[PDB]
Amino acid sequence: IVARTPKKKPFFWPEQIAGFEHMYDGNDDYPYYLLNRTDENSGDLPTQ
Amino acid sequence: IVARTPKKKPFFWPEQIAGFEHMYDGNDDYPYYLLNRTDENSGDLPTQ
Amino acid sequence: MQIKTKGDLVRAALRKLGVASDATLTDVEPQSMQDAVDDLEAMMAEWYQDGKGIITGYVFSDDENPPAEGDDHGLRSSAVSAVFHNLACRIAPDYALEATAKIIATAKYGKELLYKQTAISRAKRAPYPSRMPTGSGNSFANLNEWHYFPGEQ
Amino acid sequence: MQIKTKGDLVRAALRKLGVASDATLTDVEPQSMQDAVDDLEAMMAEWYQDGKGIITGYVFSDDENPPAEGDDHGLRSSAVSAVFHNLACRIAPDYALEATAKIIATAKYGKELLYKQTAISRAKRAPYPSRMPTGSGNSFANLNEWHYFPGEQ
Amino acid sequence: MQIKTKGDLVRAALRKLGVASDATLTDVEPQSMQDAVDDLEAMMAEWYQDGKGIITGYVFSDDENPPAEGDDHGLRSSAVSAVFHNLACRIAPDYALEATAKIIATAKYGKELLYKQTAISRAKRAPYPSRMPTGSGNSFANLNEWHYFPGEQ
Amino acid sequence: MQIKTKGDLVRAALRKLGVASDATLTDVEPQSMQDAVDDLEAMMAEWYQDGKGIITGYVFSDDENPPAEGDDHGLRSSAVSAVFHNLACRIAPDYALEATAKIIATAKYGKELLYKQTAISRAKRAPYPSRMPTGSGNSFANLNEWHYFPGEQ
Amino acid sequence: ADRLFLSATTDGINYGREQMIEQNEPFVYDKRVLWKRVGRIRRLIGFKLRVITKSPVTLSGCQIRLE
Repeated sequence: IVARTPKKKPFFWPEQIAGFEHMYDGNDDYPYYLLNRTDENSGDLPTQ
Repeated sequence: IVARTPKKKPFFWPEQIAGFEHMYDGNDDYPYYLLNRTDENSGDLPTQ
Repeated sequence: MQIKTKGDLVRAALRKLGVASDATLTDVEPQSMQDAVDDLEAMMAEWYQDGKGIITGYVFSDDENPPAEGDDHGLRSSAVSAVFHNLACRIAPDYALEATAKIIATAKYGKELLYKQTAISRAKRAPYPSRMPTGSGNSFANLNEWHYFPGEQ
Repeated sequence: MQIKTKGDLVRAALRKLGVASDATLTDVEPQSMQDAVDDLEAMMAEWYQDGKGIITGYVFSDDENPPAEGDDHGLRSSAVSAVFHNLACRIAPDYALEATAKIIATAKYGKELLYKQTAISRAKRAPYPSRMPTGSGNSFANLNEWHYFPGEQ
Repeated sequence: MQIKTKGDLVRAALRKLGVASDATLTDVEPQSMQDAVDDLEAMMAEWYQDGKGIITGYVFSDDENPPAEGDDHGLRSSAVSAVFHNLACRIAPDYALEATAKIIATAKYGKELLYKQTAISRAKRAPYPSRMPTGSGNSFANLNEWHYFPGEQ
Repeated sequence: MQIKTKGDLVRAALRKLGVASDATLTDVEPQSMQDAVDDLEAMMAEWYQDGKGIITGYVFSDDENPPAEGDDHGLRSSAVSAVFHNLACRIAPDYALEATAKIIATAKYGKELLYKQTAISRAKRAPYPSRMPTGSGNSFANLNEWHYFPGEQ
Repeated sequence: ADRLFLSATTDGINYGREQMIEQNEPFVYDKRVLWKRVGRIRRLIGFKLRVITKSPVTLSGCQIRLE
């Protein structure tokens, strides 16, 4: 159970982090995390 | 787990902090944190 | 910027409202221009309330020059898009027209953009209180008998 | 790119609004084009905020050259799809029209993409505070009498 | 794929919108084709963002070839069903038509599957920090005086 | 299965929409059939995503044989009821029709049943990590000096 | 395949550009004659339907989508 169980990591949509993909790898060089908001067809569905 | 895990930092939209970007780096020079409110197309979506 | 004169601001506001433009064949009547420029001067006083308000480059006419429409305004190139939008939002009550939601949103954005820089510049931290010692690590103000902070004075 | 000039931006906005294009029987009078390009210049001046706001390749006309429609704009190819959409959204109150929801969504997406790169580039972390010692593990800055961090300065 | 040319994309988008097809007896007018291909090129510029954005096989015309309608596009077979659906969604405001909800859902699906592979490929984990010791179990990097990880460099 | 060819799929979709069938007095012109089969090919190439998406027996036309409508498809008998339902759902925007809710539900069910078997077959568990000892109970891999698991490699 | 010229007036005296649309084909019995975009009208508008042919011309019913 200790060995083969997956660890704890967030569940992201592929487009909630469309950009900013080098911020969530753990480099610890930025003061905050960023998430984009708007969409082309739908208005503003992605959320925090 | 201790080493490679990302630290704890807030989730911001790129335009909730359109300006005021030198306030969140940790300089500790301003008495409060600021967030802009209005948007050109949407009414007042950015929040506190 | 081609919007140097106050008359240009009035004409832009009227065109945005749809009252008098070239996209609509109507033409501007002088008394409408006079009323709009008077209202514009009134509105831009309530914003810079003697300095303690929104600070923007603007010259208030002393009325020494009788025609106040032709004289220049000191508005910086960024505040123009806010001033005439707010003017157009304000004028519509004069007629029975109501400003469109897009104009209202643009006026909100313009005013916020106008005040954000002053808000950043005016956010200053107060000095140390009077009864706060300076620790033994300074080693110079401590040797100069100036042990405590001066205060807010 | 076929949208090299500012007049191309204005005509693209007008086509998107449906007012006039190349295949339409009636066309818009040049003074309205002048008003639209003036509005474009004002809107672009409001986003820049003089270096602090949205940064994109854009050259403001000089006035020594008479026609501001003809001169080219330094917009990169990616910003075009946002700039004329926003221009078309802003021109709608000039006429009696109202922009379709698709145009509003496209303008939102375009502005977000305009500012995302600058937001990434401006997210920097401040240096160490002045009263922060450097530990005994550096072994070189510790031996050069420089025990404490310099400061934000 | 029989949709090799950009004109095929334009005709497919127009047929989806119901403007010009053979299920309706109307025919494509050339200026509509030119406007739609310009819109296609502008929209595909924004998505790419010079790489930082969606990466799909696409060749941007340098305009050395005068007619951009006839030249080929490098789109892979999977992205075709998304590109012209998005193009048909964007063209509708040019006329007074509005896209059907099915077209919007198909465009959403197409863009999601356009970006999913790049999202998978770009999810990489950062290396060990600079001040991370390598344990005594490595037994080779420990004997090579290589005690600590290089860092992110 | 009597739905062997791609043209059979197109005709089944058209019958399901009610546009044209065998018992109708007006029929569809062949160019619309060509457009529909091209649309079917595009849709089916977006579900496959090059072996990484929905996997079903299907052969793409090589374009060497002129008519892609006449040649056979490798769809198994179970996937037919999903493919032409989805094709009919996608075709309706081409005309002025809108797909009935029953067709939408059937397409949803068909796609779910299409992907469930591959979802079962692709749910595999990763091997043991690199730094995992094999306990003293194996008694053979422990005696072969192979104490630790090899790794994902 | 004879063509048709149409134009619009804003003042009701002089006409604008002439657009060429084919309105007849020698042996096609079913076809549509239409123009997809006419654009904004500022105050008033009126149309014209010049045709130059040596074959019978029949036109019946002009409809425009006003908005």
